[PDB]
Amino acid sequence: MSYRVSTGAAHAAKGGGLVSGDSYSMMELGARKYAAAISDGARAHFESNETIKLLEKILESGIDEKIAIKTINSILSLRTTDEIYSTLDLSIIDLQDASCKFLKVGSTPSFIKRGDQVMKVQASNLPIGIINEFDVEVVSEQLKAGDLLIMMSDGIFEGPKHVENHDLWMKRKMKGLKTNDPQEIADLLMEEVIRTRSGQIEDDMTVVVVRIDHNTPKWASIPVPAI
Amino acid sequence: AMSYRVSTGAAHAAKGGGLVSGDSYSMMELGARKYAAAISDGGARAHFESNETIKLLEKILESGIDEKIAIKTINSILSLRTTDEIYSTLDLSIIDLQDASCKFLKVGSTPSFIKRGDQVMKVQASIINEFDVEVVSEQLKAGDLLIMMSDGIFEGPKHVENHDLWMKRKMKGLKTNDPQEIADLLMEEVIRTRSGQIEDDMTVVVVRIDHNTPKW
Amino acid sequence: AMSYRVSTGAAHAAKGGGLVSGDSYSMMELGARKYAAAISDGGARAHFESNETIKLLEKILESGIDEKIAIKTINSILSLRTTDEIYSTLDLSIIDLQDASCKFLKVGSTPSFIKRGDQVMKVQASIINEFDVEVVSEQLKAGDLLIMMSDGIFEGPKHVENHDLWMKRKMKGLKTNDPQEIADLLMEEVIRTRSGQIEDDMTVVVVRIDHNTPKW
Amino acid sequence: MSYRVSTGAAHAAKGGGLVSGDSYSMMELGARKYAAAISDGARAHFESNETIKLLEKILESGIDEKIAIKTINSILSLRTTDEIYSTLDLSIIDLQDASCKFLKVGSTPSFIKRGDQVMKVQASNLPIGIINEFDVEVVSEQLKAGDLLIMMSDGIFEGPKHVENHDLWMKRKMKGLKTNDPQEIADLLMEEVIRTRSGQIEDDMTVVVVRIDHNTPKWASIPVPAI
Ligand SMILES: OC[C@H]1O[C@@H](O)[C@H](O)[C@H](O)[C@H]1O
Ligand SMILES: OC[C@H]1O[C@@H](O)[C@H](O)[C@H](O)[C@H]1O
Ligand SMILES: [Mn+2]
Ligand SMILES: [Mn+2]
Ligand SMILES: [Mn+2]
Ligand SMILES: [Mn+2]
Repeated sequence: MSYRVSTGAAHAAKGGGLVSGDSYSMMELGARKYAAAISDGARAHFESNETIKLLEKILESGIDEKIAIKTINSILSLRTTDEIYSTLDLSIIDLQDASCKFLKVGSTPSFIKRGDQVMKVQASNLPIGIINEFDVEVVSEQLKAGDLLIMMSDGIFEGPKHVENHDLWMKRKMKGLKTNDPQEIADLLMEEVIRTRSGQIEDDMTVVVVRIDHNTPKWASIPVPAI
Repeated sequence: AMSYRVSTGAAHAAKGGGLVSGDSYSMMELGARKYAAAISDGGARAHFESNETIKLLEKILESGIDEKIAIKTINSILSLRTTDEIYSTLDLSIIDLQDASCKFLKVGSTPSFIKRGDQVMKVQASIINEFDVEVVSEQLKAGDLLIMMSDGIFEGPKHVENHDLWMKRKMKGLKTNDPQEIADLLMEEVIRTRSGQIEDDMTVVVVRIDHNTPKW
Repeated sequence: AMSYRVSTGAAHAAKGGGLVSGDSYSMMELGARKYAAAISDGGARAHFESNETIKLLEKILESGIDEKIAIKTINSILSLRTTDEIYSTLDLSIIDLQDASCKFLKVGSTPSFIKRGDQVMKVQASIINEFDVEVVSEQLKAGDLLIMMSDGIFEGPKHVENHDLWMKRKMKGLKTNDPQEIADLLMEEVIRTRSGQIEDDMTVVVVRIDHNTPKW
Repeated sequence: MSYRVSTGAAHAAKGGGLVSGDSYSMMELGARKYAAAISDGARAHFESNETIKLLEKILESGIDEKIAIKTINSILSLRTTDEIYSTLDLSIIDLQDASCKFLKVGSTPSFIKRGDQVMKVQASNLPIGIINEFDVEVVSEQLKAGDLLIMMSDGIFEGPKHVENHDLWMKRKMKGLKTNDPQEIADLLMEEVIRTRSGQIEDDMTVVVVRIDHNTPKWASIPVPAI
C-alpha cells in the first residue's frame, strides 16, 4: 500500500520580515520518496528535471505563448528516443501571488473548483498555424484562496465506462463534493470511478489535488518592537 | 504580507492492481516561493530531484558505509563549495515511502524530533569533522511526527538552559495531529517567549507519516 | 613552474564493423589542472559532461530555434547565476564528430577564427541582450583549424587598431598545422608586442579537424 | 568513419604568473562529440558522471585504499539495474605534478611505456579479506615526462587469436614501437591485432593512448618586468 505523508510548515524572517537566510523545501516522488530540507546561510534543495528546468525558463521570459509552444516543442524533440512519448502535466504555483502556470503535453485536462464554479483549465486561444508535434498546451490562471485544483492521468479521466463527454461528467462528481480535503477528494474520485467497473481497472490511475490557502495564523499578528 | 500555502493529496493504482505503473507523479515546494505538481503517463524520469551537491550526499546516505567514512567524504564534498553555499547548515530528511525508513543528514544543524504517541525522541547518533556532519537512520511508524527546525526556532526560547527539554515538553503538549497546526503552534510558542521579538529567522517543518488505507 | 601537458590518441571499431559498439570512450581536460580518460565495455552513460548551466545552453543550441528566442532564453538562464559565475564570458565550441558541424556560443567573448587552407574566416553572426550572447553554426572541413582565445590574447597586441586584421595576418603566416605549436606561436607573438609584459591572463585554444582514415 | 580532432593549448597568468581569472577546458565523447570552452571571470565547464564524481571524492580524501575499494563497491551497487554491469577504466592525471590515479572495474589492465621499461599498472597489494563484487582495482603511479600510457577494452587485449599470456604479448608489440605519437600507436595496435584474424573482428575494439609532456615553450622564458 505505501505510506502517505502529510506536512505543514511555518516561517518568519528576522526583525519581523523582509528576506531570510533560512530556506526550506520539500519534494515527493509519488509512492516512493519524500524529502525535506532546511538551510541557514543561492541554492534550492530541489529542482526539476533538466528538461523541465528548460521548459520552465521559456514559460517565464516575455515570449508570446504561440512562440513558446513552438519552442517547447522543439526542446521536447531533443528527448532520448524515447521518453517524451508520454504525457506531461505540470502546474506551477507562485506562492507570492497565487498565479498558476500550466504546461500540458498530450495530456487530459485539469480542473479548478471555485466555490462551485468549476471552470476547466483551457488556454484562451488554441493556436493554429504551426506544427504542434507533442500536442503542447500552456495556460495561466490567477488562483484564489480556496481553489481546488485537480489533476489526473487518462486512466481516470476516461475510466467512466459510460463514456460520452467526460468533461461534463467530472464537473458533475466535482460539484457534488461535501469535503474540502485534498486527500479525501483524491481518494473519493478514485472510488467514484472504480465503482464504475467494480474492481480491476483497465489502465493506470492517478489523481492529484491541491488546495490553495491564505490563512494568516495568530503568530503572524504578534507585533515586533519599534526602531 | 502572507505567503500562500498549499495543501495537497494524491491517490494512485496500477493496471489490474498491480505490479507497477507507467503512471507517475511528483510535487515539490520551495518554501514561501514556489509549488509544482506533475503527472506523467509514460513514467521513468522523476520530475524533480535534489540539486547537485545533495544528490551526492544522498548517494552516500543510501550506501550503508561506516559513519566515519561517510563523514570524511561528506566533508570533502561540502569543502569544495562556493562562497555562497556556504555551505551554511543543512538539515535533510529522506523518507522511504515503501517501508518508512528515514535517513537524516545534518551538517551543523540543530536537532530534530519525532513524536511517537506520547513519547518524544530526539534524532541524534553516536575525531575531525570539518563541517560537523552527523548521519542517522531510524525506522518510522504510522502516526509518527517529524519536526525539523532552524536554530532561530530551536534556540529562540529566552532564558532556557535545555532546549531539548523545552522542545520535548511543548511537543508532549500538542493536542493535535495536524502538521500545519503543529508548525504554527510551535512558532507561536517560541515567539511569545521573546515578546514578539524575532532575534533570528525562524523555520519549522513538520511531517506526519500515514499508512491509511482507503475504500478501493 | 610549467604545467604538464598531455597528448592523446584513440582508435575504435565495432563488432563485424559494425552498426554500433557497446565499447565507449571519453576524455576531458581542465586546463593546467586535470586530465582524465575513460573506457567502458557496456557503454550508455557518457563519462563526462557539461556542468549544469552549460547542459541547458547546449540544449538550446541543438534546437535550431530563432537566434532571438535562443538569446532571450540564454539571457534568462545566465541572469540567474551566482555571485561567482559571474557569469564572466563564455566561449563554447561544440563539434559534431559525425558530420563536423559546430555550434558556437559566445557570452560576451572575443571572436574566434577558422583557418581553411589559406583563408582565415572569423566566427560571427547577424534589441536587448543583457549578457551579449551570440549563437553561430558552421560546417567545418578536414584540415580546418579553429582558434579560440581570451581577450588577454586577442586584445593583447599594443597599438593595434584592428585585432581581427592582426590575428588573420598572423594566422595566414603559420607554417605549421600542429595545434600545440600554433597555440604556442600565437602566444609568443602576442607577448613580444608588449615586451614580456602580460597586461592580462592569456588563453589560446586551437583545434584541428581530421578525417584521416587508417589501414584497417 | 567519423572525424578525429587534434588539439593544443597555451595559457599564462597576468603579471607573469600566480593564478588566473581565465579557465579553459575541453572534452571528447569518443566518436560523437568534441567540446571546448574558455572563460574569463569556481566553475569547471566539464565534469564526470555523477557516479564518477563520487568515486572520485573517495579516491581523494585520506582513506586507506582497502577501505576505499570497499566503499567504491558499495556506491557501485547503487547503480540502476543495470549500468555498472560493464567495465570502467579510468585514469586521472594531475597536471601539476604528473601523479596518476587508476580506477579499474572489471577491466583489462593498462600499460605505461617508459623509455622502453614497460611496467604494467598493478596495485602493490591486491587486498584479500573482503567482498569485491565489481572486481575493483585502484592504483597510483608517479608519471614522468615522456611516459606512454595505453588503455584498451577486452576486444583488443584478448584479440590475439594465438592466446596465452596476453600480458607479455602486449609489452612485446609495445617495446617494438618506432613512433611516439599517441594516434599512431593507437592506430598501430589496432592493426597489430586485426591482422591476427584478417578483417571482421569478434568483439568491440577500442584503445586510447596518452603521452605526458613537460616541454617549456620559448614564450615561457620571456621575462616580465620588475616591481
Ligand atoms: O500534505 C501536503 C504536502 O505533501 C508533500 O508531499 C508536498 O511536497 C507538498 O509540499 C505538501 O502539499
Ligand atoms: O589531440 C589531443 C586532445 O584530444 C582531446 O579530445 C582531449 O580532450 C585532450 O584534451 C587532448 O589530448
Ligand atoms: Mn494511461
Ligand atoms: Mn539561524
Ligand atoms: Mn581577460
Ligand atoms: Mn567486449
